[PDB]
Amino acid sequence: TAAPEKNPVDVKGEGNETTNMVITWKPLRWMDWNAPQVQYRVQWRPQGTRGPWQEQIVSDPFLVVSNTSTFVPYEIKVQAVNSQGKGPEPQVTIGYSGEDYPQAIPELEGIEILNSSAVLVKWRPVDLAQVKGHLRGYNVTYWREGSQRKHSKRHIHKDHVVVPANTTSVILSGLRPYSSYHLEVQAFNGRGSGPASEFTFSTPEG
Ligand SMILES: *[C@@H]1O[C@H](CO)[C@@H](O)[C@H](O)[C@H]1NC(C)=O
Ligand SMILES: *[C@@H]1O[C@H](CO)[C@@H](O)[C@H](O)[C@H]1NC(C)=O
Ligand SMILES: *[C@@H]1O[C@H](CO)[C@@H](O)[C@H](O)[C@H]1NC(C)=O
Ligand SMILES: *[C@@H]1O[C@H](CO)[C@@H](O)[C@H](O)[C@H]1NC(C)=O
Ligand SMILES: *[C@@H]1O[C@H](CO)[C@@H](O)[C@H](O)[C@H]1NC(C)=O
Repeated sequence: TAAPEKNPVDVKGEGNETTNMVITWKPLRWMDWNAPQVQYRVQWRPQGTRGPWQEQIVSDPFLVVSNTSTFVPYEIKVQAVNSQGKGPEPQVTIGYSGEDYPQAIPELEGIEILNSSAVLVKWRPVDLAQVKGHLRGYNVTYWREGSQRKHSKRHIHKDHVVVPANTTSVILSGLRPYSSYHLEVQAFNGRGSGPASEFTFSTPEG
């Protein structure tokens, strides 16, 4: 019997609620314990504030951190410990509290009319500090004038395009010539989508 051989890997820090941050790691292989029982030394503090480290020694491979702010980064260290001592100093990982709906509305750059049937919608990248999460993509919902209206579960179908978070334009084809479209653009993360910006445009006679 001796100190633990290695510290855990696969440290992660992600909450399911904007008031918590679940921390997790990979339980150590028993060959790495060097004793018949092993605990995990878990130190954490926000990144930015850098006060004292909060600390807690639990035996399960996870620790629920509560009473947090919405989506804020924490420094995280996990260190195996037993009767004989501690493992090497842990390596520092970063992890965030829960995600929340986005505050950023997307600002227009220009809407370029290509055909009687296609248009290139170009918005600006959103301020990440307003996303309150990991920016996952952008959400572009467009619909036609809407003249007929005889159905419900699927009336005047509002089509939409999903693009990654690092493309700041999209082409929208398949349009009807000489029509009026509305248009909404949203950022989204894991939680949800932010408020939509509103725009209209018109297709040529074709
Ligand atoms: C969040 O995850 C923890 C497990 O770490 C669980 O106990 C809790 O019930 C979860 N809450 C929600 C709302 O999913
Ligand atoms: C909860 O968190 C706030 C800061 O986020 C802190 O000021 C307050 O004292 C905390 N309370 C407890 C019981 O941890
Ligand atoms: C409409 O414009 C798009 C631009 O991407 C192009 O793919 C398509 O060929 C055009 N259609 C016609 C009929 O010009
Ligand atoms: C916005 O995207 C979300 C998920 O990405 C989903 O509710 C939907 O596809 C989009 N919104 C609309 C109104 O289509
Ligand atoms: C999008 O770009 C940012 C920085 O510009 C980057 O950190 C992020 O990982 C990118 N998204 C994906 C899915 O790789």
